[PDB]
Amino acid sequence: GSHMASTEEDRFSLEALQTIHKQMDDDKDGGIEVEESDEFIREDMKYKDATNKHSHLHREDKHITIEDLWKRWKTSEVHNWTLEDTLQWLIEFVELPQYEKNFRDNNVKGTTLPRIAVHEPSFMISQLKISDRSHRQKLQLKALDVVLFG
Ligand SMILES: [Ca+2]
Repeated sequence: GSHMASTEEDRFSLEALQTIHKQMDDDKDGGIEVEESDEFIREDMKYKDATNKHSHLHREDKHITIEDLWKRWKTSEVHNWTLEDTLQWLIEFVELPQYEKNFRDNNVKGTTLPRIAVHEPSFMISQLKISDRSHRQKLQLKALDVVLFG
């Protein structure tokens, strides 16, 4: 295809970011318009945050470009989280201490957070005994959360 997934890392990271960017910047015009962003926040993020998500990030920096997400999260703690950070955030904000050991030990460190996949296969799923609903939903929405909130 024209769009060609080069490496699995970009498939996870670039495509995750491309997908969320497309969901907010529908036109991917290179600027997530705060009003565009609002629509994706209104449900997917709504499970946690609705107006504050944009008020914190898009407080000024509204129009976020596809590349901007990359640098944004690159310069955000989410991507810098190690195995201890990731898991502490998991039980603290996810409340799933029954799988923290699996993730941590299988070696999860700020990885599956920007490497979850909404439509494609995720990363955490391989690193958990079962690619079950609770696992995917917990991390998909919470990773979506930490990525898009930063
Ligand atoms: Ca747009």
